[PDB]
Amino acid sequence: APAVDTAEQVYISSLALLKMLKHGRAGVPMEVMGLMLGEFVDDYTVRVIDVFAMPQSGTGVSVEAVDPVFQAKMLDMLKQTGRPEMVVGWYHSHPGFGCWLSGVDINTQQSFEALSERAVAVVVDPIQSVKGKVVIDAFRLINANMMVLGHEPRQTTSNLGHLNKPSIQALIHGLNRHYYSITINYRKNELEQKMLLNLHKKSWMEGLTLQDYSEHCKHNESVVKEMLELAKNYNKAVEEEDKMTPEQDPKRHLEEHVDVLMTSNIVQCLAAMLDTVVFKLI
Amino acid sequence: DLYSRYKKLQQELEFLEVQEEYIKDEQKNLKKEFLHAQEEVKRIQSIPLVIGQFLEAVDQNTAIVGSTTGSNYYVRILSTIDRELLKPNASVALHKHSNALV
Amino acid sequence: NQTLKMIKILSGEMAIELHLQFLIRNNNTDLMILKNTKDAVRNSVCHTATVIANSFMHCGTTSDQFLRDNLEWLARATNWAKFTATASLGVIHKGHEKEALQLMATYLPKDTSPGSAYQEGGGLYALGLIHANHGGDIIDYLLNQLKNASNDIVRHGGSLGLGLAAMGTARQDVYDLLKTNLYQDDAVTGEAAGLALGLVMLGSKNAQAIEDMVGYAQETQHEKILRGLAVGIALVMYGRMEEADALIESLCRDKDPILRRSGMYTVAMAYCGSGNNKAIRRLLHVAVSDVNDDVRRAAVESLGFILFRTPEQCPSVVSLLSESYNPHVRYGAAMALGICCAGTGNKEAINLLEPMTNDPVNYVRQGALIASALIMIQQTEITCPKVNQFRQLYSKVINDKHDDVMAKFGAILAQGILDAGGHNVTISLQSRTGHTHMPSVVGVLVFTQFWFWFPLSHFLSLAYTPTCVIGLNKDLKMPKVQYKSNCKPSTFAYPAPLEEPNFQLLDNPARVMPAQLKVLTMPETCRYQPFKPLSIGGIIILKDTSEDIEELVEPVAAH
Amino acid sequence: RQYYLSKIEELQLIVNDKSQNLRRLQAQRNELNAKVRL
Ligand SMILES: [Zn+2]
Repeated sequence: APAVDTAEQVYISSLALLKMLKHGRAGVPMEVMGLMLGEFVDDYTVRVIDVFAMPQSGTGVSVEAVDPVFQAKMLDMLKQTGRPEMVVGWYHSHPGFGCWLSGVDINTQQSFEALSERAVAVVVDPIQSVKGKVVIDAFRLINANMMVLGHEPRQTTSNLGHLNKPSIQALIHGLNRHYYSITINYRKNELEQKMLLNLHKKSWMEGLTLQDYSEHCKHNESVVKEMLELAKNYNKAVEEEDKMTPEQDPKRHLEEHVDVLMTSNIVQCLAAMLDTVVFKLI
Repeated sequence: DLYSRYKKLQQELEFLEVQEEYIKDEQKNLKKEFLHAQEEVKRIQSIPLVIGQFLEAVDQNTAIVGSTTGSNYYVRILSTIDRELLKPNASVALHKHSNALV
Repeated sequence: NQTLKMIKILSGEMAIELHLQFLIRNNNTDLMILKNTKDAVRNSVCHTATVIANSFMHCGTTSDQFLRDNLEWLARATNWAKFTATASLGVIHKGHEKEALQLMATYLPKDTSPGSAYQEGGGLYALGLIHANHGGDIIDYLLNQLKNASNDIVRHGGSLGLGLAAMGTARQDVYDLLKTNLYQDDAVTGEAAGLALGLVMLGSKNAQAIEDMVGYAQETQHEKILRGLAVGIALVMYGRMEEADALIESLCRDKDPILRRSGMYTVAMAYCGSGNNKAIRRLLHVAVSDVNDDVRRAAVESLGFILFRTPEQCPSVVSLLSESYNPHVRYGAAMALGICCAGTGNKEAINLLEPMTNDPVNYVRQGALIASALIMIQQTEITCPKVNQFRQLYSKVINDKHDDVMAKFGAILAQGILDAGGHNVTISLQSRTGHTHMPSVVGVLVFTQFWFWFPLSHFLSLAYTPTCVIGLNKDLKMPKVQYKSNCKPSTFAYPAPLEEPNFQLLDNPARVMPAQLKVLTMPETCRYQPFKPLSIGGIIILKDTSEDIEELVEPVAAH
Repeated sequence: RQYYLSKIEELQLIVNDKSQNLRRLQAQRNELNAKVRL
């Protein structure tokens, strides 16, 4: 009997992640859900090419919350657009609950896996995904028969599935007992990276725009006053050092103050001088 | 003897140069990563934070905080915090989702 | 007449035969360690690891007594685990070419809830394993099987067997068949197809094969195919030195991280042992600068292949990588030290690896255990003080019921490596006379790919080079000749099985540690005389000085 | 002959200088990596 490998990965597309995050935040504090489009490239790869949201329903996030008519028209009409991808799986946002499946979630996932054996049930936490960490996990299931007979839910052939550790929260809510966490990998090609880099690419202008000279002088005065006080603290600490065998330092704070003054002042001088040269009447 | 020693000396100098350039490159990359880590630590001090009372210190890096939500937690102190200002019943701000004494 | 004998010698049949006889006669594997290990195995990962370790210690000795005793415990393997076990069967029977087909037929296929395609593929791959680098007679049978193979798993096992048996032959028919299988565009067989293309055209520098493989790697979508093609691209350009700079640049600038890993592996293979400062510079820059963890790990482990010829300079460069914040860099530094100082028992390398055996990251611990086992192979307590301590550490990790599963896997494989071949083999990337042992290098490199595919771990058996001194007569038979080791017996003796004069006599064949070869002489009273000075050792011809009737070493039976 | 010894001593002093510098740089990278890891 074939068993899904522990090296199986869910290649979440970049825009798939973006849409999931935006829709999850929009639904806060309610729970949202949507369908995940892509293709099962092989037994060790699930490529979530795209995702489309689903209308918020009074049921919540269940298998009655998937509108068959809405699902249909969206599927045929996206196929017309140029996205003829089979529905890979579904997603729903647990706002602040962490990533796991509640009993209704496993019920809906069973409904989904009735359609196809390979079908994931990724979830995302829209509020715990603060700047930096993104709290998203992908679980498929554990069939009861495989577990009760004692066989491990997934065969192992590599360390890929053991690189990351399952969390206590998910573990208590049935992880590794009713469903397994599938490692999530983000397909991000160079083009999308370069385009995303424009979000904080400032301009060709601020590289030549001088900071306000009055504000520059006030910042410099404040920093040199702080350097005063830090230097007095340094002198007192060093005077103590002599009456001290090996047994906040004014020195470090002084050092990063020096570094900030360095960068700000040198940049201002150099920028002003380039502005003198290139921005010339001639 | 003499020539072999000369060749070994030149080879050792060359290897020293390789290690030198490697260490310089790694120093640059480690400085970048250190800046990124400092940025992450600073960002963990963002808002909103729940107020709590610093009940007692346990270790150099963990403490017991009584959150104003009416529950007491054994949480982790941020490293950058001045320990001397951490006095009993001092009001402290805790991370919203981890209650760490931020 | 005499020319036929010379052809017989060069064809390798006699050499593998005498190596096999040495392994069988000097088979001193301890079964108590495996008994304790199988006592301390709970999950399928450790079960497969124990199978692999049993293969490692009985590599080429044809002693499957442990498997025969614990068939009931072996039956717990399933799917790729069963495939790996059926493959390890071949590693047990390394060099047994004569009855290969018959013995594989003794494990004839059957029909059950597993389609037994895993068993067939494992049998094919094990058959390729028996005829590693010497598949000249099995090539046609395996070609016909692969062409007639219908199942995917059978295709994967057969492709692995074809590549490993035809390693480096650069034959065109096998290359075309495996290219067809690769173009069938399937993930399970794609790894085997790419590895087999790497093996068959090993060190060939062929433009056609490299172009086809790189193009497919840039065209396909299955990641397993990507890993297979990466290692294949690495092996195609083995030992080509500066001829590979164009490919190295082309793979370094590739956007796909797998291709960058392939470039790092190619840097390792092309400059294996050269110590080229430019290759070291490129590897270190990539290892400290690349954004993908796997590529950093590959780049930093490639330093082992680059610097194995100068192991004393190697900890000096890898020590700082050993402490890097990146766990993948730490694991790669461990593997680089293990590959780099393999079979040398370097003191500085172990002083580096000792604190790294308790790293918080689990796979770093597994890699540290693997590398320590590689370095301490065949080493003794007086030769290296920390060997017994590391044995205790391995036993503790196996017997710790809370340590992580990957760490347990690494410790199982470490136990298997440490006592490999019944303490009769070592890891020597360099040859006896100073050549780069291509089978050892290829086997070690592919063994490092166990991170991505467990059945690839059996490739390490290629690196198992016996530490034997074979004396031969003019007949090429084996006279009963005894050699004198001018050292304390415990200095290079077998490790004490689990529960004083200044010289020792050693029979023919003589299992001699590479350090023991220095102090091993031959008594004057013996009527023979070494031809080449016995310090280099290995297969040594002894010139007889008397006409007294020869007593030959009685040839031991198989198994 | 004496040319060999002169080259050897020059390379030896250069190697001592570069080794001492490499030890210094290794220490700096050690402390910085410790900071990053912490
Ligand atoms: Zn839910």
